[PDB]
Amino acid sequence: IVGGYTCGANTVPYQVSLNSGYHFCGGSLINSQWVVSAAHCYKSGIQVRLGEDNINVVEGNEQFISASKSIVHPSYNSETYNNDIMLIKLKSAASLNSRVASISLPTSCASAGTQCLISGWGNTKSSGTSYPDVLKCLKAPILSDSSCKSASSFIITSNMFCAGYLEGGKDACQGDSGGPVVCSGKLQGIVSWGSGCAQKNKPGIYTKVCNYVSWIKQTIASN
Ligand SMILES: CC(C)(C)OC[C@@H](NS(=O)(=O)Cc1ccccc1)C(=O)NCC(=O)NCc1ccc(C(=N)N)cc1
Ligand SMILES: [Ca+2]
Repeated sequence: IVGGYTCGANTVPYQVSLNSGYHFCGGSLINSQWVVSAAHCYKSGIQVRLGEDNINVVEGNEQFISASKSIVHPSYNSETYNNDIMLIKLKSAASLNSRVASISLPTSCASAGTQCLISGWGNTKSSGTSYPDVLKCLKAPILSDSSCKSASSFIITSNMFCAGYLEGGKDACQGDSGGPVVCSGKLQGIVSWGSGCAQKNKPGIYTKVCNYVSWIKQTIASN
């Protein structure tokens, strides 16, 4: 997260870190057994880490749980990142508490201008690299597709939205991949892609979660 702030320990209790020897992606706890992340975060040997603040120190509120199944969306396109969403089933149920909590899925999509909270342990610099050990947060509005497309020249599919600031300075970044965009208490976005970080006219692009709720529900019912 570039141009954000230190969240405070366990203030984003649905935020998970995916670990394969090191933190490599975020994710969001959606019930005691399931995490939503980005399809581009898929790999074998994922351990889900819940209740994290400092990812390098055991502070006492963590739960580390192996993935039993990973399910990349059937239509994920790794060339364009269309349908950039994956479900991870935990080997055992998380013990839900004030620091390890689920976030609700949307009933309806969010409109342009809606303010959201984006979080993660990704790079905090627009130029060069520094990786924070504690969770960082950013407030950002959803942008209209038309303003986003005209400013950036990006192709925005129906399954993507832009959020952030066209003036630059505030954005998600590498290492925030898979993490939540929460708006009015609903998981509306997943950190997906962009061009650099926090650059003028290059806002962040997010998987449009509301389009996937039927898939998520059916998948959970059958797995
Ligand atoms: C067109 C597509 C195949 C999707 O790839 C575009 C690619 N853009 S990039 O400019 O390579 C992403 C990047 C940004 C900073 C350092 C290194 C890489 C990209 O974003 N690749 C995936 C990726 O790196 N995702 C992480 C990410 C998270 C947030 C942001 C952001 N909001 N600015 C950008 C990339
Ligand atoms: Ca920790």
